[PDB]
Amino acid sequence: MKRTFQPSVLKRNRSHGFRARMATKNGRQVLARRRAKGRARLTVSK
Amino acid sequence: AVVKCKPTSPGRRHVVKVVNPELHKGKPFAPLLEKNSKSGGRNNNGRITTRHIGGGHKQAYRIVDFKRNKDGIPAVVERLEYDPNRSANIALVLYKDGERRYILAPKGLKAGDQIQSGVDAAIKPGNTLPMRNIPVGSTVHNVEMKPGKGGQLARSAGTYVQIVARDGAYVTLRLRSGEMRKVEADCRATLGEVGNAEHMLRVLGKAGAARWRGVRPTVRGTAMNPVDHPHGGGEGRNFGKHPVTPWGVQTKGKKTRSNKRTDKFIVRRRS
RNA sequence: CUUUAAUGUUUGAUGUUCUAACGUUGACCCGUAAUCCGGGUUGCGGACAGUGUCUGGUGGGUAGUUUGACUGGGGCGGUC
RNA sequence: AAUUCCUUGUCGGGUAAGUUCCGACCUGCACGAAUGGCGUAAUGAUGGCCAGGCUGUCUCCACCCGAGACUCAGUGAAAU
RNA sequence: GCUCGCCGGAAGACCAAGGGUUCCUGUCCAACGUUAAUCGGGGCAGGGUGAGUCGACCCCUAAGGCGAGGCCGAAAGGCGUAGUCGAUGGGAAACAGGUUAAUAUUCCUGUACUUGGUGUUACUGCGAAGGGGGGACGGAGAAGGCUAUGUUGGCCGGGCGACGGUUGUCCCGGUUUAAGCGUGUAGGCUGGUUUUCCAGGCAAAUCCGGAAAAUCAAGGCUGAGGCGUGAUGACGAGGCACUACGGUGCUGAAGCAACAAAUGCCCUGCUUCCAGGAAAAGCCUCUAAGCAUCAGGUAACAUCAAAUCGUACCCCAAACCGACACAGGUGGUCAGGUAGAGAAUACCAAGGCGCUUGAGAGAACUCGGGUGAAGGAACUAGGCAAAAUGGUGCCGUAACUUCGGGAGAAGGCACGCUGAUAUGUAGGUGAGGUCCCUCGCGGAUGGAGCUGAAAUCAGUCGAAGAUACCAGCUGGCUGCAACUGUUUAUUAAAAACACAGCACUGUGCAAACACGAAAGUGGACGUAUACGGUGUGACGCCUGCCCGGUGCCGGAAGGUUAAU
RNA sequence: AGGACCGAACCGACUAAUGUUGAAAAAUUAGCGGAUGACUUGUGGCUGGGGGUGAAAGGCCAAUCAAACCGGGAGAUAGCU
RNA sequence: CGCGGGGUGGAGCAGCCUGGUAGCUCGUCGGGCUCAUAACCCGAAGAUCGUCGGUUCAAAUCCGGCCCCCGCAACCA
RNA sequence: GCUUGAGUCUCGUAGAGGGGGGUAGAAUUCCAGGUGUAGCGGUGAAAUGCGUAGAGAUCUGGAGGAAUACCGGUGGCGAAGGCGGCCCCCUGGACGAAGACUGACGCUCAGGUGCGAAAGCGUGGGGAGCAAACAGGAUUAGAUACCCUGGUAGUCCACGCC
Repeated sequence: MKRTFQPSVLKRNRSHGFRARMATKNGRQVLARRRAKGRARLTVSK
Repeated sequence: AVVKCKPTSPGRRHVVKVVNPELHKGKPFAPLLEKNSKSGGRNNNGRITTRHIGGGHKQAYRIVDFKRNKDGIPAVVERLEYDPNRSANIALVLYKDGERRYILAPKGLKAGDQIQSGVDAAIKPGNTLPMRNIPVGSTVHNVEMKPGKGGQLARSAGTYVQIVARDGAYVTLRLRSGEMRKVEADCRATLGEVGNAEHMLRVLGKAGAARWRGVRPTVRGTAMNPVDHPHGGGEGRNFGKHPVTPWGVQTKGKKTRSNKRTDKFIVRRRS
């Protein structure tokens, strides 16, 4: 049948995009953690 | 007027259309027309607030005139427009000065009729004058609670308030629900009952009639499960509770009157 | 003391009247090219209404919980 | 009876034969009037039942054509 | 290479989304490829994506987001005004041809077009976030005109033939041409032109609206398609020349007519229904502030500029999403021939393709099919499955009914091919000629040619003429639900849920009720013929008794009664 | 005209067989219902965990839903294996 | 079978849970009323408590056994 | 051809004739309020009912709906059903006078068509009084009734059936 993942770059960035993470303190705190963890991909972008 | 529809398909069998040939069949006068977006019964949070309502066919908001602030100016009526947003049909008035304004159409109105506002105008239906000058007992509509408010009472089609008595700035009204209520004499009111009294004789007919009227289907309490509503459960349509609204407030005979501050205006209450 | 008159006074209730607190999802004006908001001039109510602290009722709308054991399987029944 | 326990109630209809079906009787274990009563044309990938047509569903299977199974070569899993 | 088979409203050809080099060319077979593999969407190297006109960006905005101040909140923060983002919608402009191992409406050859800037010249009141017009919108239906496109003939070129005939009414192929510029047609809409006046469009307005007159009755807008030009050009069947021998260079015939005909276009039109059907900017216009010698605007001419990013390839799949080169999934555009009502189906063209293991054998048994004596539901929980019915025209058609139905009821009949009516008709199309005209894309008359059903009759073949694919099983009694619908994705499609209708009940507007500890939203820019909730569920005939228990509403005398 | 009739695209998912370490973590083949609407679909938005949404099955909320997933409390607690 | 509720003049009900001598309505009998019967008025009678045994000085009552009537339970795979 | 039937015209007369729209007063009911105190109401007799929460009586004010006293009559008008306050508007028919005019155009009428009390039925209003159904109370052998206290459709209005 039709599967659960149906990519749309536009929709992908509106939600998990960098600037959408900069939105609220909850998001920025995500970035704080991911840097702290030393993770390569800070957030999804390319 | 009322036209019962020949059976041809089920759901057509029971339909009774209300035809009004006298109503204008062309497009609305454009200047007065803003868009009206569908709330779908949802607020700012986005949560649904009122169930039943949503969907429906698109419609635009006619800016109807209520305050009737233009005074002493003759106004010739032009055509009776259909208004999707309300029940009553709205007349497209044309003043001598050149401005056009929509207004709720009184019963006895025809195209080309002369009507006027102001403290003088006259007793001919459709004229709006401050209630202090209206004779005791006569019928009026589009009554204002406060001057300049625009209009509140008796706007739905076929509805009319009946003045009963006057004392001081106050003037008693017999509302359409039968509830007596005082109001300020300075308030304006339009003579004559509102038109399209046969609106209630419309019997829509098929289920779809309601859908595009903008009302979505209703699910009854008993059908739902305990968790979704105070009623529910049972293996065999069991009930055994006192009827309540979904949020637990008692229904079926429970008074909900609360304001307290407005009680001085109310005299009799509905029975 | 008894049965009770009036004045003054302590406050208490009820009602009427007034407005200066307060309300105004009434009108008009200004910031202002802004049906937000503020300020003002009004009118409308008006010491109510509404809010705080205390307090009686209601309260499965919501939450936390209890709902025994024996027992010729267990529930029922009986028993402690 | 989508309710009827005793029950395959009793009578009649339909079948050579009918615990089902249809129509009746009323002792309604324990129907019943908007948690609706009783009728109802049309509608139904709806429940029950009887006919006509149709046939390998069956009496009783028979043969045939294709894809696997089978042998040779290459590759080469699994639960346990 | 030859042959054979399959799709052909796709298993073809373009895109979007999404991938991110998989495209092409050389080289390699380690692994990957379900086998081998010289091959490859694998490895390795090199190469390849050209735009003023396509698209994005950009101008504008919907729902919706963010939100200076602001109101609100233990804090984080919530809501939201001005504003500012946000296409899936609106906004300026290009086509045909040729070309590459791979790109093209981007390169080249032609022929265009648009928006600006700047300057020159001639005329001139310009100027707004303000005013107004416009932009700007539903569904359904019906018809007429058209075109794509095809068919047939004509024309041109080729052929005259492996085994009977075949220079003839014979066979085979080709017969294409754009945008723009000109012309303004079918056809649709609309009464125009002038003067004067104004309680209006927040101020003004020569605009808009409105009211008077005068005056002529046509004027204007809209517009497919055709016709010219563009185009004495290109393309072109094929020949002529060599061929890294794969192909490249050289030359070039005809290039019309009629007929049929779209779901495309005129048509966001017309008619009609109610369920009554986006904003905003570009654009046109009106002036205010402001500036009048200006500045600025209008027209013409010239000249410059038009940036930046995407552009390969796949794209109903082997490259996207399903752990895989997986029988799954995914939106848009084009849509040829014969038969057919048809985008169904059968066979084909264009164009791809034979599904990455094969080769034998021809047991049981399993899968998918074909057929069957006689009987015909005896099978079985049950006709489950199969079988059968199946098309068009005509005849004919019951109980019941809400008078529409039921009803394609049931049940029958006819149907091929040839000829004649008619050396192809009824129709449709409409030439030539002729006539008329306030003359052209005009109208009448006229019938050439073309196309062309259906019917009757006569004959004739086969067992069978709706011969294939395609293509209703029907009838009777009865339960339940009125009906179309919806539902447990991934075992339940129902008698459940909805439903129109019905009743009760709440709500007088700062409404009830809901979301938010609040501001505030929805309710609703609605107002008791409205809105909330609860129950029943079309329609017909109806809805009987009980207010003791419980709940709600109403009454406050008396009793009891918290904080204070 | 119509929540009209027959029936393709399209949407649904009624019956049977195959398949049940599948071709596939629900499909295929033959039939099946709707098919101008309470239709269907693209794109983009909005609603959130005792919350959403629900023509209501306690269905659906990223293959899980009588209370999602992820991290922390947390080495919870287990008279039980 | 497990339990609960009862059994009372001719019929239906009390009475009994607190053991000291069984009441109500109707029916019956008789006498009046009426031409006669019904209705009506007056009076009287009738059971000495399902039943077999305990208990206590005394049992309708309390207890146990038995015979009938009534209702509930009689289940889970 | 005739005017003696039938009809038309000319000016009048009376009428609860019909339809539509307004309007008045008395009374019943209810609601607010004032005074006021223990019964009221009802019956053959009672009770049910209402009332120390202040009834009924009484007074002022308001709100409603219905029907229209007396006049009113072995009176009137209408085809029949039927029609009663006052007033407006639209409108039918009858009767009389004096003539004038038309010139048998007449009479009856199957089928047809129209109207047609009350009740009843539909849709939507309104709802005072009365009142089927229903409740209670009595009365009775019983009383599903007569009688009493309440009371719903209905009675009323508009249209449509019957």
